[PDB]
Amino acid sequence: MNTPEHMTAVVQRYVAALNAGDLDGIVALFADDATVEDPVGSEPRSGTAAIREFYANSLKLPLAVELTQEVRAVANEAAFAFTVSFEYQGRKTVVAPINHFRFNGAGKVVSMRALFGEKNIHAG
Amino acid sequence: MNTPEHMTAVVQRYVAALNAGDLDGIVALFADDATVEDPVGSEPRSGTAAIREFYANSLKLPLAVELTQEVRAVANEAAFAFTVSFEYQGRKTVVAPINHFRFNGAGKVVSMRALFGEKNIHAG
Ligand SMILES: C[C@]12CCc3c(ccc4cc(O)ccc34)[C@@H]1CCC2=O
Repeated sequence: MNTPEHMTAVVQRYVAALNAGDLDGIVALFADDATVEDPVGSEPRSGTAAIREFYANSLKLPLAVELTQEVRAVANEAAFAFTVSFEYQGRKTVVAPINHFRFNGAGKVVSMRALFGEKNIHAG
Repeated sequence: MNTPEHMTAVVQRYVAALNAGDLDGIVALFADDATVEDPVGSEPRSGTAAIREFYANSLKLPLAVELTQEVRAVANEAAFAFTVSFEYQGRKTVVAPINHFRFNGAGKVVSMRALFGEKNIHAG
């Protein structure tokens, strides 16, 4: 089993990598055969190449990312509440999802699902 | 598809029924083939009898439950952050999970998962 300390560390790294625009740092969190379903209900990207391209695209504009509550971490999974903030053509948006990671025995994320809908997207 | 509004309203009803100690009210939100997995990593309870038992056990102590952020809801799924507090023999415990619901086409919950570990529990 993964430790809750390791899984919580991974969540914090993930948030810091997004704030820094650190693409390699984000990708290095995932297993080679991971999948990302973001948002939930959308079609999953799987494998390093699709996931790296997903994140490269998610970084086109500067992001401000905050963890907004403690991480929940048990068995081999973690879930966390956060906000992502960005501005485009002078319009500020704040998206507030809850994401879920499942981790493999080597402590990499094999699965991320990002749960948020239109209700969870707000103005500056 | 379920509307986010209907899922959101169900999360609220769930929370209100736990506060009221209203067992029938909680169990009326689930499909008769629903599963509950709580804690995540434990063995999923399946079907109306096991679901009603899980809840009747939870309700042996009065619970104070409150959502602590907006509900996230999309496709046929919702996730929510909250606290549940209870007290037994002057010892008070506060737990802060993140739960996840999936809903069927009738608008009933077909799966709940409560994600939290020891680090999300505070007893004193
Ligand atoms: C199960 C639960 C989430 C976690 C939880 C509840 C009640 C008592 C608890 C006691 C614990 O030591 C740890 C977790 C819980 C809630 C009752 C309804 C619900 O969703």
